[PDB]
Amino acid sequence: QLKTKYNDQVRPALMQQFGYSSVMAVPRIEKIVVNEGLGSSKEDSKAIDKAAKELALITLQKPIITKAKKSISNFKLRQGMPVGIKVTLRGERMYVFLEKLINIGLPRIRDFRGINPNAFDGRGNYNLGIKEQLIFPEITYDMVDKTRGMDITIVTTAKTDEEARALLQSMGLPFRK
Amino acid sequence: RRKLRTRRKVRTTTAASGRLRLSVYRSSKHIYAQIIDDSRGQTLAAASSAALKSGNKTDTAAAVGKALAAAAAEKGIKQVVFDRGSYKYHGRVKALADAAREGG
Amino acid sequence: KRTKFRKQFRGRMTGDAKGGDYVAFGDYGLIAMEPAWIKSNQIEACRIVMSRHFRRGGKIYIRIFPDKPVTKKPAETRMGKGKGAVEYWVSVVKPGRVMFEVAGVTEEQAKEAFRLAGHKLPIQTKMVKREVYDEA
Amino acid sequence: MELTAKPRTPKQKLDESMIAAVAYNKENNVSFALDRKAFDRAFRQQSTTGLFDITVEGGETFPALVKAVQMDKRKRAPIHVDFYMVTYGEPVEVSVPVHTTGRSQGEVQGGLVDIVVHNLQIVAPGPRRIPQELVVDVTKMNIGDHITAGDIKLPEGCTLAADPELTVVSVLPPR
Amino acid sequence: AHKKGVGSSKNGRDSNPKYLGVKKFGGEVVKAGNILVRQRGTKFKAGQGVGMGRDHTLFALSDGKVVFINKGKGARFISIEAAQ
RNA sequence: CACCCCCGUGCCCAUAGCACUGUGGAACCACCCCACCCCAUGCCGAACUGGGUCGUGAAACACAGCAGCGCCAAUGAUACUCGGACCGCAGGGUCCCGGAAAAGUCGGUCAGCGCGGGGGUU
RNA sequence: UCCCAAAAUGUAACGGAGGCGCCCAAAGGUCACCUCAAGACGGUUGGAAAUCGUCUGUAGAGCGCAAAGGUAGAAGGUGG
Ligand SMILES: [Mg+2]
Ligand SMILES: [Mg+2]
Ligand SMILES: [Mg+2]
Ligand SMILES: [Mg+2]
Repeated sequence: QLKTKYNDQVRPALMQQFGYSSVMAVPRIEKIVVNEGLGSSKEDSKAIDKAAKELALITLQKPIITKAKKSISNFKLRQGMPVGIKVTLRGERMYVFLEKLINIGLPRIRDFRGINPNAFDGRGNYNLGIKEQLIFPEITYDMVDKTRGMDITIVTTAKTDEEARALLQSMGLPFRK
Repeated sequence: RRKLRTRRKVRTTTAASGRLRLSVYRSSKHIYAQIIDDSRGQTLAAASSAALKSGNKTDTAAAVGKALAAAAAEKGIKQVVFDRGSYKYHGRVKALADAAREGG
Repeated sequence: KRTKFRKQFRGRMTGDAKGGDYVAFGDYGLIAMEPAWIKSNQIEACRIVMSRHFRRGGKIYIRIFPDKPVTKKPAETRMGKGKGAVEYWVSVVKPGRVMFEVAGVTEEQAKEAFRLAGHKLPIQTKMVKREVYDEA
Repeated sequence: MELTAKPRTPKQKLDESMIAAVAYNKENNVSFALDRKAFDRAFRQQSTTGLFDITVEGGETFPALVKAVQMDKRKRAPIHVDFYMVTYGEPVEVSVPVHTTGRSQGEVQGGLVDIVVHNLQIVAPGPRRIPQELVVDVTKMNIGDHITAGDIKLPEGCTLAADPELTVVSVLPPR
Repeated sequence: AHKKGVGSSKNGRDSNPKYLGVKKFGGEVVKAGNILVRQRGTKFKAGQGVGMGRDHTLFALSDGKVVFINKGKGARFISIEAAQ
């Protein structure tokens, strides 16, 4: 259930593409997340439930309601009010969910076509802007509530995006060529 | 990060005290259960686990604590103070602790 | 002219120049030689006159902005407190200071663009030229 | 410039037309006091990019450079001067004025060219051969032509301390 | 009544009696109890042998000689280098 | 203080800080590994924490170079002023006598000083 | 509480500005731990800010209200 090819396909193939004075120094995958900034436009002390319950059955983890920065800008804004959600993955659960995505997530996406190239976190880290959650190997409309979306963060010791991109894809990743 | 050791260290009073402080570098498995006197940047006793360990390093825990309390004795010390660090008074450290907190 | 926003009032005191360079923004400049209050309408009276003389170029620098509110008599009385936040705005000038300095136009075609401007000033000035090299 | 005295007390000069400078480098920062008139006629030309003869009373010619002059306000007259003795192969950094030549193609056109920065400073001058001026092309310049440091031809060697893309002269529009 | 404000805005009456400062300067033979410094924030921090009132004040715990220490500003300290 | 370096803890607390560059590994450090439960992250043993290699030195760290930036910062002359003595209707200003800046310039430096434990000089 | 007040304190005016007549079972005692504003790049209803993420970051934020001093080795932010 992964990691060998992780090192292998990546690490080796890397030096066998790169030249790392170490095995440690090679870019890796620190953590994958899921921000659930719902509400605000939808004040549903009801829908908040849709989130976690779900997010949790899709990442296998209880997330945090990343409440309002206490920001109360002109428009609908206020003190610290539940608005979004944080769900940090790293390692096992990271990889366990991760693989799903690389296998069933995107692959199982009607209208799917791959993923934009253009470097993101020039910090060698990738950013993943997801949407319609109607492409999950765990999401069910015939046992849910309404229907939403979500964003997932790619964290990697990837120094440069050069090395990032590589790793990124080696472990598995769709690029729209 | 460094807030923690400075929080503990600071709260740990210096001269107003009179007492002595006992450090500990148990972040690694190379502790030092050091003992220093207020003013003069002088370490009196001290009982790490450097001279071997017989395999124990998280294990030699109380060995060094007991190796220390015992130590001071050959200086005769009644009052001391636990200037631990980031280390949140748990196990490996409570070792040197209880250990010395009686070995003396 | 009049500042854009601020506190609202002030006071009064004096002592020789402090931040009035010399050459900068041009070759020719006009310098004030006496402690005074320069009315904002006394600057326009200067700029505007200077413009006319210059059929183009605008190389006129007015570097003495009105950072000051003065007050006045609501008519007479004296039994009330602070008065007239709005009489007018002035810009305390001190000797050696540089209010004006044209640019591009002939000496003479400048020794006149000032002369005039002088005639509407409460203080005596004198035109300066170059050799101004302190900080830059 | 035969400066002769050099004491903390200037009564003997303040009344008698005599400026009062100081010179140095890192060795000797000899107290000083030169003559009004002379310096007065002097610095005009060589300005700060001109080393001159400093034979102090007794005769000891020395090489320096006009570093910083602080004159009286109210009275255009100068009061104090700093002479930073020349060097041999490296002084520090110097202030060199920008100049124009030949009518610009913006002048007759309809506007006037403006010199955003009169005197310009470049990194490392070069003692013995330090540009006592700096003529620059302007002609080309039309209605909005800005010239910078990355342009001005330098005198074989000299490097520009002033940031490149910094406009030294532009031809300002009309009115 | 009417239809305006209560009191005329833009006034100037009143201010406050106020105090603060330094009660005991450097070299003064302080004493047990003596107050040496009244301040608002932590202008001077309770050095060695000085207590610290709830109002950031400072006082002596024992007797001895008043002592001042200014480390590049920001942090100040009053101490007591007793004679005895 | 035999020579060195390493780890911990001080004084000092930017002329002891940054950055850019190079050096170090299996003594020490760290990363790294697993971690059901001790104890734990309002989700994540990331951090706290428990049990330990290998591998690495890449990162973090230590050290060393460097001064491009920081920080330090003269002298000279000036601002200002205690004291004395004058001017101008006034705004303001002056002489003699001491004190004497700030900014900038010269130049200065990338510390220095302790205690203790460890491991080396095959 | 600021300024006036003339670098100790104090010091007037129908001088210049502004707040109080409360509030908090916890916004307290103590014991643990975290640390800010903000910009930039990259990311979903979003698209101006705001949520997530990654760099910079004497703190340019915060501190129940008015201001001042003060403060991150916390008086800033959670829990027993
Ligand atoms: Mg400075
Ligand atoms: Mg005197
Ligand atoms: Mg006097
Ligand atoms: Mg004098």
